[PDB]
Amino acid sequence: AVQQNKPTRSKRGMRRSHDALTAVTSLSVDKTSGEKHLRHHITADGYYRGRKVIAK
Amino acid sequence: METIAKHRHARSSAQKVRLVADLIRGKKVSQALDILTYTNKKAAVLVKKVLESAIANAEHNDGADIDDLKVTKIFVDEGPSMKRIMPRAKGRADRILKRTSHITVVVSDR
Amino acid sequence: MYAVFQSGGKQHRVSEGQTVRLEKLDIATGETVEFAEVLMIANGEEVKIGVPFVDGGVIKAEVVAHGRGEKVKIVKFRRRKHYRKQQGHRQWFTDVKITGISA
Amino acid sequence: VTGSGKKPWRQKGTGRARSGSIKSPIWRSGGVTFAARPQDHSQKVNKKMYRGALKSILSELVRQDRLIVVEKFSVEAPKTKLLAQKLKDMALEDVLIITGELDENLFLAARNLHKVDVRDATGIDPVSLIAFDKVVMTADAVKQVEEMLA
Amino acid sequence: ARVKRGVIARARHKKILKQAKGYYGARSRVYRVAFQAVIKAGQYAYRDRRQRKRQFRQLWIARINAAARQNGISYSKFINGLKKASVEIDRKILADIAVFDKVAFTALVEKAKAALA
Amino acid sequence: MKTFTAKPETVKRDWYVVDATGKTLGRLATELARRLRGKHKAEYTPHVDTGDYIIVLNADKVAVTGNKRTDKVYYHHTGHIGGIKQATFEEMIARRPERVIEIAVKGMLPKGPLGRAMFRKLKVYAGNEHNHAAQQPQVLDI
RNA sequence: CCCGGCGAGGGGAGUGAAAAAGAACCUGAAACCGUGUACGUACAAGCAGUGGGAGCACGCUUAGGCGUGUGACUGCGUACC
RNA sequence: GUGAAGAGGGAAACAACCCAGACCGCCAGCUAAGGUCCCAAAGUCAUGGUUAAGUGGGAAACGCGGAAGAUGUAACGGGGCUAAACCAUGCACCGAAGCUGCGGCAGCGACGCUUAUGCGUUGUUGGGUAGGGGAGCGUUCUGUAAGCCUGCGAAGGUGUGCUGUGAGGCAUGCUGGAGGUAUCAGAAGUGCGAAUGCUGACAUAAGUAACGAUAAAGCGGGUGAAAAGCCC
RNA sequence: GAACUCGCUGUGAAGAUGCAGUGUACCCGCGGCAAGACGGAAA
Repeated sequence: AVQQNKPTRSKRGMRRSHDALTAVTSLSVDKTSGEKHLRHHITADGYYRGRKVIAK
Repeated sequence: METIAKHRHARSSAQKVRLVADLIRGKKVSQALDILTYTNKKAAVLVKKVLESAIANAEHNDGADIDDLKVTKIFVDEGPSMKRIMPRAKGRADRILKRTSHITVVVSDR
Repeated sequence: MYAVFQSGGKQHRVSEGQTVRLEKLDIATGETVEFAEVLMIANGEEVKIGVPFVDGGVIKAEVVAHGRGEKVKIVKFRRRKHYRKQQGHRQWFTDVKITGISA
Repeated sequence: VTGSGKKPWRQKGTGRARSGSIKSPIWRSGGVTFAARPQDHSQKVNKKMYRGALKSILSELVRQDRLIVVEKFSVEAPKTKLLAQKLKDMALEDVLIITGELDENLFLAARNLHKVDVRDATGIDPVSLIAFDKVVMTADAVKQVEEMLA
Repeated sequence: ARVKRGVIARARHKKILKQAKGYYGARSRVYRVAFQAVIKAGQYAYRDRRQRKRQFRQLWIARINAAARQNGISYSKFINGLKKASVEIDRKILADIAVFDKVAFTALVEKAKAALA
Repeated sequence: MKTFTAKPETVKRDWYVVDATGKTLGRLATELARRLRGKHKAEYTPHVDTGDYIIVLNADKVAVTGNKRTDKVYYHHTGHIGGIKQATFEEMIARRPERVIEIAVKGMLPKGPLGRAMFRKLKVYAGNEHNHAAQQPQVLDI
């Protein structure tokens, strides 16, 4: 079980077509501070769903 | 008057960077850090520093109007490979190849 | 209005005013030769042929330029018998213009 | 080639090419197979062919108007301004002065002028008659070249 | 005297690679496959010049019989009609006249039927 | 002067309704497949599909000759386990009369995208009525 | 001077004729990997070429169907020693 | 006789079967074997008979039978044909690189211009392995050469255009930034596509295996831009 | 070696991914199944 020919750039490029990614597009705006984040996640400064949290 | 920001000899492979660099092509600069900041790959950390370098050159070395810039030129090239050895079974001398990177991103307002 | 004639061994369907291609002849560049050999006269009611070479038709051909055509290479190869050769050829040509057909 | 007769790899064991020595001519820094030896490149010339060739080239320099014979060509002192000033009086720059015996004044000032060369009657060469344009004989050197070729 | 080969090899391959432009990858870039690619392309370009007068003759016989069936005559009766009608017109003019003037070629078919028998 | 090559977009093709009721199968099918080629037109080009539109109506009442009602048995393989698909002629007329026409006309066309492109323009029906009467068809007497 | 980690790598200014001479430093082709633009391909079968050839894009003649790239479709064609 | 040392067309395909010896180009025409229903270029052509079985489209001795072929119809090439099969005659056509005319190049014979031999021309030849013979291209160095070009831009690299039947040459866009070298001759370490050739770089499988005994980690705090591995 | 790498009938330096004909098949992946492979090995 070993290859007998060289795979080309077309086989490799058509093989790597399913390895791409996409944008997150989940940025929500916190109503308290006016900063963006992910949905169901927290901000950097310490705000979640408009409610202030620990923020150490 | 354009802005050139490039990185030589990154601690990464030549292939995995191009999975990240194809995402931010043609996007607005102000929303590009919003994508690359919360992107989960290691290569997004380097290109965030490259892009924030280009924004800083658009502030200090350019006149004004940072917001209306668009990401136009982006391409990732491979560099030299680092050659070392690695032990295996049956005592043969296996060579290994370490990839380096060259990320040349040119951004401008027009 | 077109005309049918044979000059270089092959026939041509050439109207007036058109610059058309013919074989290499011994004609000066300031000469305007006449071809009495015609095979069809084109009008609203055409003049066909029972026998060729209508006497009433004449063709006025003028020559503007001589030269050689496009470079075409010729490759003769034989597999596994130790034989290959390559040669080129640029064929001569004449560009003529036809003005006026006597019907 | 400074090296060894040791095989770089054995015949069996590996899937490499055939190896008998590291000094193979088809390898890097190996010995040249058809390398040259120090050899003399001179070859025999017949005497009648040589002197006949001198008769052939001096039969041609008299026809090509490249042959000028003067009365007395000498110099007073070993002074190149007196030599080149005399050649300036007859407008000759690239000539070959052939004369009689060796002159202490003339031969001492010969090396600083490249286009002007002087020699003696017994040391004439056929290559000095082609690369130089005109040849200047002396009246006494006319008898010496006739007995020289003969 | 030792002479190098680096000035004649690449300049030698300039003429090959300028004729190896546009051949899908290895026949364009790799010299080993490009050499037999140019050689074999010389074979097909040599043969198809001799097949051009076959294919255009096939198109002319196709278009003369293709325009002769609207008048109710076959091809072999039309060629024999022009040959016994002393017509020296070849097949290129017959193939060209079917494009521009239809009643001219219809007059050629009727003239061929006039001197047919 | 170069040989005239026709534009595929400006091929002036027409509709032709041909009633195959009471005709020989292969002798008419050869002509119909020959007119799907476009050879009957004067402006024929071997790489430009100049075949006209041919409508075949009532193929179930075609005139069979000889013993060809029983003789022709069509066989086809589907791309599966090695059992072969047999079909007698009297059942192929009984269940799908157009498919018999598709075998002959598809067989008489060259292999390739151009041949199946000429097979697209074959419209064989079973009933007398159709929906191509709106485009002003011209019946062909043959 | 700025960003970048009191990193690495650059941007700007300046020297230098030149930094497509920046210490990996003269000239830098190919195999290899990329990015921008014109075209074609997601119903189509075979040494992948060649002959014909539709459309699209760009400079020209101040049109005269010019030239280059792309090759829908089609005839033929089973690598080298 | 052919292949070996022959290209092309037909026999579905098929070196040795049949026709037929490729100097080159041409969107000219005429032919040999083989064909004129489509695929696939040309007759659904004329006349006289046979065939009822698709025999044609695989078969002896023997009285249309004798008769059993293979992944898939698959024993005409395929559709399909009652002639579009079989026997004979006639007329045209398709049909190769065969043949002719036009355009061009080279050699060998005989002349005539007449004499360092070039031709107004003349018929003819030009498939090719092993092998022989003749005429040519380019690179390094040297005499030519203290000559030519050149910082108004040398070698090298990289494209277009022109030209030569050829290896080549010519000028020019850009990079480069300092040497190259006309013609005539000589001296070769002289022309790469392979020798499981050698030295450096680079793809390929491909971001696939694997990340090292199966003693197992969890949590808080401090520096640091960033801590599952490190400081407590 | 290059691949834009399907299956059947026959041909064939002798069981064809490449030849003549026919048939199927949107493009590209992913994970297994090891029948095809001159891959170790079983005469």
